[PDB]
Amino acid sequence: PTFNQLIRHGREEKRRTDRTRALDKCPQKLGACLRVSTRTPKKPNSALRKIAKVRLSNRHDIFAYIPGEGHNLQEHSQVLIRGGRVKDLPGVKFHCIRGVKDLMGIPGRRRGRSKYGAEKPKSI
Amino acid sequence: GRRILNDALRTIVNAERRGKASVELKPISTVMSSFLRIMKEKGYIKNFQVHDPHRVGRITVDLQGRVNDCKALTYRQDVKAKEIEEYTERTLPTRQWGYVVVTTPDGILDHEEAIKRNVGGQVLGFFY
RNA sequence: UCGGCAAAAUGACCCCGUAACUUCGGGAGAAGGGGUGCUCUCCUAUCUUUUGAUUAGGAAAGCGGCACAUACCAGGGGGUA
RNA sequence: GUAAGGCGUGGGAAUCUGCCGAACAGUUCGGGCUAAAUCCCGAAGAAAGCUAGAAAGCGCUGUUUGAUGAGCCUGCGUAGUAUUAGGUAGUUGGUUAGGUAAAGGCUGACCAAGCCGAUGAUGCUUAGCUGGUCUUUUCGGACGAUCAGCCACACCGGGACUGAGACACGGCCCGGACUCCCACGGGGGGCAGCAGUGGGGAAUCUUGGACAAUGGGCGCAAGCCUGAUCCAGCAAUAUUGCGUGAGUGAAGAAGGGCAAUUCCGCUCGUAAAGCUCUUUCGUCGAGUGCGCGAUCAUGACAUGACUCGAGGAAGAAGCCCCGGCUAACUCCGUGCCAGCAGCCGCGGUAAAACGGGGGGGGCAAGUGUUCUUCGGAAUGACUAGGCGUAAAGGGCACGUAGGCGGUUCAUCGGGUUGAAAGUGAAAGUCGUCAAAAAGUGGCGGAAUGCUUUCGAAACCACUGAACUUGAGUGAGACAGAGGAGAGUGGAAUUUCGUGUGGAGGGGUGAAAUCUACGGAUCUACGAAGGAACGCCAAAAGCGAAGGCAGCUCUCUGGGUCUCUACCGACGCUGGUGUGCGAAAGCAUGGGGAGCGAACGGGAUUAGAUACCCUGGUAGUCCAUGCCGUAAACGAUGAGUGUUCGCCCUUGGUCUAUUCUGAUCUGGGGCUCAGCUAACGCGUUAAACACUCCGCCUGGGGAGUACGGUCGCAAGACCAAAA
RNA sequence: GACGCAUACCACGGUGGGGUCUUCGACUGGGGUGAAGUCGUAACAAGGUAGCCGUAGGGGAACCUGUGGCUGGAUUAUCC
Ligand SMILES: [K+]
Ligand SMILES: [K+]
Ligand SMILES: [K+]
Ligand SMILES: [K+]
Ligand SMILES: [K+]
Ligand SMILES: [K+]
Ligand SMILES: [K+]
Ligand SMILES: [K+]
Ligand SMILES: [K+]
Ligand SMILES: [K+]
Ligand SMILES: [K+]
Ligand SMILES: [K+]
Ligand SMILES: [K+]
Ligand SMILES: [Mg+2]
Ligand SMILES: [Mg+2]
Ligand SMILES: [Mg+2]
Ligand SMILES: [Mg+2]
Ligand SMILES: [Mg+2]
Ligand SMILES: [Mg+2]
Ligand SMILES: [Mg+2]
Ligand SMILES: [Mg+2]
Ligand SMILES: [Mg+2]
Ligand SMILES: [Mg+2]
Ligand SMILES: [Mg+2]
Ligand SMILES: [Mg+2]
Ligand SMILES: [Mg+2]
Ligand SMILES: [Mg+2]
Ligand SMILES: [Mg+2]
Ligand SMILES: [Mg+2]
Ligand SMILES: [Mg+2]
Ligand SMILES: [Mg+2]
Ligand SMILES: [Mg+2]
Ligand SMILES: [Mg+2]
Ligand SMILES: [Mg+2]
Ligand SMILES: [Mg+2]
Ligand SMILES: [Mg+2]
Ligand SMILES: [Mg+2]
Ligand SMILES: [Mg+2]
Ligand SMILES: [Mg+2]
Ligand SMILES: [Mg+2]
Ligand SMILES: [Mg+2]
Ligand SMILES: [Mg+2]
Ligand SMILES: [Mg+2]
Ligand SMILES: [Mg+2]
Ligand SMILES: [Mg+2]
Ligand SMILES: [Mg+2]
Ligand SMILES: [Mg+2]
Ligand SMILES: [Mg+2]
Ligand SMILES: [Mg+2]
Ligand SMILES: [Mg+2]
Ligand SMILES: [Mg+2]
Ligand SMILES: [Mg+2]
Ligand SMILES: [Mg+2]
Ligand SMILES: [Mg+2]
Ligand SMILES: [Mg+2]
Ligand SMILES: [Mg+2]
Ligand SMILES: [Mg+2]
Ligand SMILES: [Mg+2]
Ligand SMILES: [Mg+2]
Ligand SMILES: [Mg+2]
Ligand SMILES: [Mg+2]
Ligand SMILES: [Mg+2]
Ligand SMILES: [Mg+2]
Ligand SMILES: [Mg+2]
Ligand SMILES: [Mg+2]
Ligand SMILES: [Mg+2]
Repeated sequence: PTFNQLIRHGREEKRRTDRTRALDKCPQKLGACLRVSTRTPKKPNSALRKIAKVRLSNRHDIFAYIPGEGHNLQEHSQVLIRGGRVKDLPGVKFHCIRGVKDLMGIPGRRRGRSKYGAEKPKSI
Repeated sequence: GRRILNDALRTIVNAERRGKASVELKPISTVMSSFLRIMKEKGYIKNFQVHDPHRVGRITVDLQGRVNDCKALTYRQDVKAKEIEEYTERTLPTRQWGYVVVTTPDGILDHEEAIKRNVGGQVLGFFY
């Protein structure tokens, strides 16, 4: 535009939608599991991904992924929820944090194990 | 008179890139001839003649093949004498060669002379 | 009670305020509110045929009562098929 | 809470100001509170006395002042939203009274109808503002938490009193909600002070010590207060800090991993252990303390620090990663499962990508993950981008505001510019030194600004006199499907009539419906009617665009050329607005040949709501209104200046030297350059520059939803989000 | 100084409209995505009837048809 046009009507910003609107600009949110289930991935991937329907403390209903192999979650279990989507599964935009609240860590995990709540094995 | 000054400087640039020997400028002004005197002093043009400056003025310019670009500002730009050097740093594309022409209360001067005389004013334009 | 049938209520003038919708005419007195008697004193006018005091309207200060359209007369209103 | 009664910055006049500094004058007499007074009242002139314990020392009062604060006003600067266009009625102004310390519609009365608003009032939403913090080659963006300056508030609303100062966080009165006692009549309370507790939350600390220092209140002091502060406690929350050793060491030990099972087979690995040295940090034991913070004196910190001694490598290394982006590879297990994933992608029997072993890489008392900000992102482009074919030129104009726009001479001093003065708080950023060893300070610079004074006079603005090159007129020549009105012409189609004539015509890929012996098609002449105007004729012409075609006449808009004519910058663009605007469609009345949505029939086909055939309504035409949209396209906004040529052509003029040149004017083809992602554009640019407007910011959702305006409707315009 | 249950102003409270938002709602739409189902074959080649724009009508459904416009279609040694 001309300089006079920019004086009259400036420049707006780019419009981009929020990724995790339900976290409400918090790093984590506590929740309680409503339904623990599995979901199949979008093609070309094929598995049975363990997810959980979680109602958050601000009364938002989200789908969160349960990472790792095996979990102890049931209905009405407390889970701490962090951001981060799962690319196989549309509509799943969050993760459950292992080793906090009801979701236990994974013993026997040895590598990358602070992302799975696993302690350091004591040397004997 | 900013529009006719830019018209004349662009006419000079365009016939310069055609490899011509001379141009005719019309309409002219005293600001235009002072800009051309500064250009002649720095060697960018060879010579210029003013014809009938008080009735219907036209200017003949002699060309040498030495100027890349002459521009007149089309907007008001104030500069202080302590501000001239950083403006010239930001305005010349090479930041080394070329001159900024300023209208001062001491007259129309190039930027180095205006720094030396410690006088500010309005930027007319530049050439390099 | 078949059903507010009948009754009760509203009701006048002046001022404020008036919605949905509309064929832009309406709806509309929508709805909802306030004042109203008398005495004195000013102001205005009554196009005063007894013009230096009489009527109408308005301000302002008072007076009495439960009550000032005191009797008589005199719309109930709104929403929706 | 507050979007301007606030804040930042600079000013002003119509005010007050306890304590503090400095002058001058006074400090007299009665009464009242059970008793008195520096308490209250009265008289003069305003007051108030205490102390010979504080006797010329305090205190008070009045008048002049300095200083410091406070109140009031004001210029400039300081959000989003028009899918919010009108708002105001003490409102805007005047007069006169009142009120205030003080100007003032601050408000009573009277008078006028003003005031604010497209340069965005009012409505709605959000928000304390600043110094500054983080990021960033300058600009910007986000933030306004700590700390300091200003403002606002103190459970929620409303008030005033006292006072120099408050409409007062830990004061008073009233109303409200909540709450604690109550002997039941009634009372009491307000942590958004410091600690602390419930609650909410992913998440944020001790119910600590001392007034030693600094600051503050009271007191003549001595002192007394001070959860201001100072200092300890908790928390890897942050910080370019320090440490976890320094050497040596081959039985290359054991053990682990890999291996034609290569060179001690390769590697963990000189790694460990062992041996020698040093003990920072932390640990333990002592000793001086006018070491130091503090001095006349006073030390919470301080169970510290400092100094000395004991001791023994002793007490101190993880986290992420190793397919590519990206530094770092092998074995086993699994077998599109389990799982991984920032992106691209991995896993379906030899997976460097999943999980474990072994090895390795990066950082390191941290390191990853999530959230949030800036950068990379020139990905909202001022710096520094675009719109022919990728997102994006408004269908086209006219014009309001606004923006932008020729020459000379003279004047002036508002902008501009030079210097001086004032201001720009401190802290922070930058420079430098010293200090310190994860810590501090001084002096500068910067603070790009505003006010005042005095210079300058080129530019912008303003004033005056002039100029003619841009715009506009006139005179004289022209061209034109420019527009509107009124007349008129012929060909052809259809229908009808009359002669002659007799068998089909029409139509298809092939057929059939249809039409024809009531005589068609065909042939001659005639009649009626509507619509469109062949040839000319087209890369021609005209119009702003949409558009405009037979001919005549009337009325009329614009354009071109020439001039030793006038006039004198009157110009360009154009938000909001206004107008014009194919076709289809709508309303009323006409008209209706041909064509033809819908529809009927005949066919094709698996079906055929089509394509083909045959009938054919609205419509297509006229008059008057509405609508306001098109691939309304050159998919190219309007304008101005400049840039090598060649070939044509429209309409003029001049020169001609018998056939052409020159110069304007539009319209085309080609091209040197230059430009372009490429195709291509190229004096009618998409070239070299500029002015002004419109528009774009990944795809889909979507030109959809909602709302407003407009329309008789059909719909149109502005136009999202999940 | 009272003081008057004297006027004014005024909070709370009552009441009627506006402006601007918001909870819930029988039912009825739209959009996005998907393995594979049903019906057809609309577009891309002249895509089998060139395609597309505005507008109008018609149809299970893509779509078809008129009308004006566009080329962002292919094919095809100008002739008084
Ligand atoms: K995972
Ligand atoms: K301040
Ligand atoms: K309050
Ligand atoms: K103290
Ligand atoms: K951490
Ligand atoms: K050690
Ligand atoms: K114009
Ligand atoms: K033309
Ligand atoms: K014209
Ligand atoms: K012509
Ligand atoms: K070409
Ligand atoms: K041009
Ligand atoms: K169509
Ligand atoms: Mg009943
Ligand atoms: Mg009745
Ligand atoms: Mg009755
Ligand atoms: Mg009367
Ligand atoms: Mg606004
Ligand atoms: Mg707030
Ligand atoms: Mg701010
Ligand atoms: Mg509270
Ligand atoms: Mg006091
Ligand atoms: Mg007082
Ligand atoms: Mg308190
Ligand atoms: Mg507290
Ligand atoms: Mg909690
Ligand atoms: Mg002190
Ligand atoms: Mg003292
Ligand atoms: Mg304390
Ligand atoms: Mg460190
Ligand atoms: Mg030590
Ligand atoms: Mg010790
Ligand atoms: Mg000491
Ligand atoms: Mg300590
Ligand atoms: Mg690599
Ligand atoms: Mg394998
Ligand atoms: Mg990897
Ligand atoms: Mg792995
Ligand atoms: Mg940027
Ligand atoms: Mg950058
Ligand atoms: Mg730019
Ligand atoms: Mg771009
Ligand atoms: Mg452009
Ligand atoms: Mg256009
Ligand atoms: Mg367009
Ligand atoms: Mg001059
Ligand atoms: Mg000046
Ligand atoms: Mg400073
Ligand atoms: Mg410092
Ligand atoms: Mg320093
Ligand atoms: Mg039409
Ligand atoms: Mg008709
Ligand atoms: Mg049929
Ligand atoms: Mg047909
Ligand atoms: Mg027909
Ligand atoms: Mg359009
Ligand atoms: Mg067209
Ligand atoms: Mg000619
Ligand atoms: Mg030409
Ligand atoms: Mg381009
Ligand atoms: Mg335009
Ligand atoms: Mg539309
Ligand atoms: Mg609508
Ligand atoms: Mg088709
Ligand atoms: Mg097809
Ligand atoms: Mg096609």
